[PDB]
Amino acid sequence: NGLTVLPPLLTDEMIAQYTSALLAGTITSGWTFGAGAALQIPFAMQMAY
Amino acid sequence: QNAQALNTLVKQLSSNFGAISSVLNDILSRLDPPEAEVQIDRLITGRL
Amino acid sequence: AYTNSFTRGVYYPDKVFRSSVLHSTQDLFLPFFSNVTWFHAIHDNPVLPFNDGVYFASTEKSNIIRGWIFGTTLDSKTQSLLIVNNATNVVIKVCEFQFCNDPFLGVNCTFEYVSFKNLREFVFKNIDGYFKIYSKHTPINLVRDLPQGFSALEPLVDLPIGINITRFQTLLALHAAYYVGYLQPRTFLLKYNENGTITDAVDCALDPLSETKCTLKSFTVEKGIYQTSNFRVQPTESIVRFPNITNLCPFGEVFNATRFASVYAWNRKRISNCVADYSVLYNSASFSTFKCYGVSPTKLNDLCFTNVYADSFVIRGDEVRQIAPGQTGKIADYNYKLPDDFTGCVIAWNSNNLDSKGNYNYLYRKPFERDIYFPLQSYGFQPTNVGYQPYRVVVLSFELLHAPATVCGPKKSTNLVKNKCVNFNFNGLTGTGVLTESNKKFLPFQQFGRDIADTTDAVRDPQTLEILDITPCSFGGVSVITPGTNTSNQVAVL
Amino acid sequence: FELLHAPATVCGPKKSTNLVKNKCVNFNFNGLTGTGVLTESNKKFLPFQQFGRDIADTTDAVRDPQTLEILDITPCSFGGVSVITPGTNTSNQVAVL
Ligand SMILES: *[C@@H]1O[C@H](CO)[C@@H](O)[C@H](O)[C@H]1NC(C)=O
Ligand SMILES: *[C@@H]1O[C@H](CO)[C@@H](O)[C@H](O)[C@H]1NC(C)=O
Ligand SMILES: *[C@@H]1O[C@H](CO)[C@@H](O)[C@H](O)[C@H]1NC(C)=O
Ligand SMILES: *[C@@H]1O[C@H](CO)[C@@H](O)[C@H](O)[C@H]1NC(C)=O
Ligand SMILES: *[C@@H]1O[C@H](CO)[C@@H](O)[C@H](O)[C@H]1NC(C)=O
Ligand SMILES: *[C@@H]1O[C@H](CO)[C@@H](O)[C@H](O)[C@H]1NC(C)=O
Ligand SMILES: *[C@@H]1O[C@H](CO)[C@@H](O)[C@H](O)[C@H]1NC(C)=O
Ligand SMILES: *[C@@H]1O[C@H](CO)[C@@H](O)[C@H](O)[C@H]1NC(C)=O
Repeated sequence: NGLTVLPPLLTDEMIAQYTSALLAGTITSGWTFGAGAALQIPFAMQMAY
Repeated sequence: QNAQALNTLVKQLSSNFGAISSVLNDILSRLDPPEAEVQIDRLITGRL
Repeated sequence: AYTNSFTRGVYYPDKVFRSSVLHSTQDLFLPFFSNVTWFHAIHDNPVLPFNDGVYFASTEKSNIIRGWIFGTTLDSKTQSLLIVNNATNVVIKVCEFQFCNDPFLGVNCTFEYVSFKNLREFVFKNIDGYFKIYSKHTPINLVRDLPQGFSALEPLVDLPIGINITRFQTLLALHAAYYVGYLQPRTFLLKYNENGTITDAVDCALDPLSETKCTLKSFTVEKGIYQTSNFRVQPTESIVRFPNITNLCPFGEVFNATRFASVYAWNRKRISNCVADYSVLYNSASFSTFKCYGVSPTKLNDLCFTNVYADSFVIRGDEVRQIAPGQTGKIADYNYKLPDDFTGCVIAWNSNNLDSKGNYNYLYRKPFERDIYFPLQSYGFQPTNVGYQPYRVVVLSFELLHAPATVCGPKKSTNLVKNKCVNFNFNGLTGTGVLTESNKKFLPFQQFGRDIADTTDAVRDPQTLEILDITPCSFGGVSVITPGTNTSNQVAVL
Repeated sequence: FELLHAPATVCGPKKSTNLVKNKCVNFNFNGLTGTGVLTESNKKFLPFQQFGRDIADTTDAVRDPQTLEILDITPCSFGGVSVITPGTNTSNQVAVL
């Protein structure tokens, strides 16, 4: 009837890559990747903070 | 909710809105322009 | 020889003043960068088609081109518009002129008027009998071809000649090339400046960036992706299908009957399994009235029915008006009632020269009810009685419900083409799409299938009982990917 | 009858009046009516143009049919009117904007 659906710009694969990056950052650098550079930290120490 | 919104929109095409028929081609194949236009305006108003 | 029209052949479309506005208009303009035929006048005055209209242009150094002839045969057999400019006097005539075998100028009339270095552009169009002339004269410095550029033409003359123009010819002064370009219904965007002079233009159907300028109402386009249009595939040929029946419907047995029934006991004849030619009944001058409430009488030839019924009886002349949906009265309410949603036509004629004598055989008393101090009354019809004369009325009730059609009019079928986009007509039901083989098991009584939108999903071919699926031909949004117009005029299309 | 907005050649039986500039008047130009202030203008109508139009398709300017000069039409002054008031439980005095 003229009704169509457009695709999203970011495909499910691309979203998965972003959540992967955010997760990898969270695990290996804590919050430092949010503020600036991802600064590696032993996970147990990250938890201490 | 989005599926329901689209299904509702499509189903509205079956409505007459006061016209002799919801089918546009059936109006055009049966009435001359001076009369067909009236029936079509009823469908346009409803569909718009 | 041909040349490039460029951006020439735009005119001020109306006597409405505008300024500093990007206004848009639809009129018969020359399409931008299309070809125009190039004629020469050296060491060439053929008759050209006029089509829907003409841009004309010429280049001069010595005023060789002095006139035009417009008509169909240009030979004194029809009226032909003649325009001639000799020295300082413009002459316009529309006489049935006898033109030469090869008209030139050496160095029953309905109208008369009397008043390279130079480019003289003109536009000729012939709308509802009005010959509209726009033109512009401008200095040039170019011999080889039409100068490239833009400047719009004012309207100068509008002649109510009423002449059917299909061909035209020019007139040359012999001891100056000219161009002929066909106008088309192309929408434009026009840049009116501060003075109100159109200083730039964008043909809508030129190219996808021009569609983008038409969509944004702007001569400048920003970097992005713009939904300028919807691409839809067109059909190739039409497909017409009807049951291959050659029997003709017995209308003569209804309309030319020896005797009509009384209105209290009206007859109802079934018409089926036949070809119904309604042109005979409609074109016949014998009817006093032929009023349709259902469908228009000229559509009856294409359209067809599951059944048609003819309700035949005699009434008094002034009561003809009561046989209609929505009417009330002593006949409409008491002896012959139609549905207020009645579909069909009421046909009647007087029988003053047939039933009248006095003739006392005609008696009168829910929709389509036959109701077989009394309620019963009758007429004595005499030839000396207009509103008191007898009328023979036949009401044709048509059932258009989507079901197998037994009554289909005189239209020949065509062959059916599968897997191609086609304009189809199945028993009067029309639409556009791709007809394919299907696995939809219609039950024997089913003729049409439907979708959620109440549109046709599939049909049963009326000649060969197989089911065809109807899928609309591929379509979708166009979009134009473009950088800044300043960056580039190049574009890409999705 | 051709009623397209263009110079009129056949006009109905009706006497003209004098034209008054820079005042709010009820005008009628060749059958085209409206209300507004008629002023002198610098709008260069082309010889074939009789009426000008705005975005709303309303008349912007007209050519006087007796004397071929262009008059701008500016609708007569208008605006919303607001009443500034302390509650009526304090005072019935108001100011008008
Ligand atoms: C114009 O003519 C040329 C040949 O000179 C041809 O190649 C071109 O396709 C033609 N264009 C149109 C739009 O007819
Ligand atoms: C132009 O042609 C007309 C006849 O149509 C003729 O009477 C007239 O003398 C010619 N030229 C001039 C300059 O008068
Ligand atoms: C003028 O028109 C009439 C038709 O009304 C026709 O009979 C007559 O022959 C025409 N005159 C000439 C000179 O052809
Ligand atoms: C308008 O006309 C004037 C001359 O009267 C000219 O100087 C100007 O460049 C033109 N273009 C405009 C301002 O639209
Ligand atoms: C009735 O008979 C006339 C000839 O007198 C004929 O022209 C007409 O078509 C017939 N009507 C029908 C419905 O066949
Ligand atoms: C169409 O013609 C065929 C013969 O080719 C015949 O068998 C078929 O029954 C006809 N269809 C109808 C609906 O009359
Ligand atoms: C109106 O009258 C004047 C004389 O006062 C005349 O010059 C002018 O041409 C007339 N206008 C029209 C449109 O006839
Ligand atoms: C408003 O007016 C009423 C009298 O009708 C009075 O009783 C009340 O106290 C007043 N309230 C205020 C806030 O002025």
